Amino acid sequence: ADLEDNMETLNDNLKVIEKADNAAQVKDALTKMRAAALDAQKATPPKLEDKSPDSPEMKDFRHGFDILVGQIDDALKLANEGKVKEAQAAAEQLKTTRNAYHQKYR
Repeated sequence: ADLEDNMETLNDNLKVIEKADNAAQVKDALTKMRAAALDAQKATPPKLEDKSPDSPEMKDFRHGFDILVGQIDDALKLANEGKVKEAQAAAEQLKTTRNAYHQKYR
């Protein structure tokens, strides 16, 4: 159990992603991740406790998504701009942040 938050909305696209992938499909799947991802980042991810007890807490979260939510967008305009024909190659690649984030709460 972790960001069960952004994850709950992730299972939706993560699923429609399996059978989905073509241009229109994968095109709609991403949009969902963009609107959903924007919520996790824009949403107060209290899971880790926003009450930034130390200080540099929040800003610390804008880093995780900032990177992920940053790739999702490049995956959309990339498929609608024709990065879709060559994308099919990245779709099989995956993203799982190379730095397999910790299991969750360290």
